[PDB]
Amino acid sequence: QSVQVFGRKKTATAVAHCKRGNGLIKVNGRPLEMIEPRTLQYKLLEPVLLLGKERFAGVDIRVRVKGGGHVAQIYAIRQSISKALVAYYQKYVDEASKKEIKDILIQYDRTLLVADPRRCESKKF
Amino acid sequence: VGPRLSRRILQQARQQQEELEAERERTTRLGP
Amino acid sequence: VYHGLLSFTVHPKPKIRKAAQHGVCSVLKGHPAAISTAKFCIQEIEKSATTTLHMLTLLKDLLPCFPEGLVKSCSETLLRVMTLSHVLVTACAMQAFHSLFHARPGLSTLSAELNAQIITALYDYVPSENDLQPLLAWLKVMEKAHINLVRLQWDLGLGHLPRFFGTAVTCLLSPHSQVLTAATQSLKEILKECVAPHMADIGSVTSSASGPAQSVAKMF
RNA sequence: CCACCCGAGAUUGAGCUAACAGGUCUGUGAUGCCCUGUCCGGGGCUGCACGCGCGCUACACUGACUGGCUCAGCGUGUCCUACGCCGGCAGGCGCGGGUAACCCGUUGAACCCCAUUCGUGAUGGGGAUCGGGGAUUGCAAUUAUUCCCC
Repeated sequence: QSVQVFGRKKTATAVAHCKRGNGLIKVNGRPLEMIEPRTLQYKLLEPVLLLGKERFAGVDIRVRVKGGGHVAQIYAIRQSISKALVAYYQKYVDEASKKEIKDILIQYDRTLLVADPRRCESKKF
Repeated sequence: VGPRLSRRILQQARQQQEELEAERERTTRLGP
Repeated sequence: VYHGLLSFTVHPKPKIRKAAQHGVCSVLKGHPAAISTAKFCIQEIEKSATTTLHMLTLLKDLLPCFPEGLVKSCSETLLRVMTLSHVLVTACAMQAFHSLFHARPGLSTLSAELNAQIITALYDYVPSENDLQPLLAWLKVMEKAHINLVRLQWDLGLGHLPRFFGTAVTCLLSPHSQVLTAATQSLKEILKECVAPHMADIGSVTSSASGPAQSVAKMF
């Protein structure tokens, strides 16, 4: 059993696949804890810290990320992992955990589940 | 989403599906 | 005398070459001399690069009037030059396959087992996904080969159809509109001419079919 | 569109070619008016005391240098270019793809991020202006076309 969700930012897109596993997190085939900017490392790590590593202990995810810049890619990744876990605990796990987890994410940060629809404006002749 | 970003997302998800499904010379003679 | 007429095809002047080619085609189509000219074409290909297209034009114009073993050897040599990545030889020899399967040859020229083998061998190229010059010819010759296989032996043709239908459905994801229309037209032609009239013979298909009904269920 | 039933009528009578502010074309007025250059060579096209304005680069430590790491989009292309070889660099040679969501191109961009040197110094900030040499586009680079090294 597996799900596939996406998150976005200005142009950065992240596609996350969520399968039964043991708690290893892959983004572009690379581990979560080695993505280049360390100054935003906790911004990458907020869903795990808010939910605990025990909720991730029976699942694995792989995220392919394309577009954007460094920061936009990080935000798309965190939206992708949050939406992937919400979709998985909605589809194959009971709904009460999905609702309480969704409440935790949305009280901490709306952009963990709702896309920011801001993009560059066009210039007209 | 809109055309361009959704197109990129769709092709990206398709490539992820194929790389999940992923994990000799041409038939030079007709009869064995 | 036939050898003397045949030897001037590879002559570099177009007026000499075209006249020799048309004369050989008129002699064969107007046969005990087919084996000799087929062996001459095979040896001329194996010797050689621009003359390759010339006796490939000979092969395109002369494949139906050949014996079965010489057809098999010619197709083996043709797939040998398919091992090269040159584009013009690929397009011309796909045109040769089109002329071979379009004429609907008899059992003496082409057998059903040979058709099944050449169908299974042609699956290895499928140029990439979106080339649209050789993919059109590849779909067209595979369509004609499947039509000829169904015409020879219908149950084997329907058995081999689901793989081609799956590849056509996959090829419908190409961004080109022309290849999509061509795949739709090819599958429609196979459904109308090769699938429809045999359904009284096949009968009703359920989820536990065995014979050609299971193949129909698979391509559905 | 055709034919037909019903229906009085499923079409019977009146009025309306025209138009050229787009024009064109060798004609008509003893038509009104005002008068009686080309090719060629060379140079200059801001040459600079100054006044008034757009801009680019900086006056550094929230920075410069060296190395490492890792992410775009709108477009364009028979001049865009992959790749191989030579040179330290500009560049040179050969061999392929692309009239294109097919090839450049999974456009391996820069800021940014991570380590090194620097230490308040008109200084490793800043690059103007010059001296020497090489290369490239052109018929032709002098009054520096453009690029590279010191």
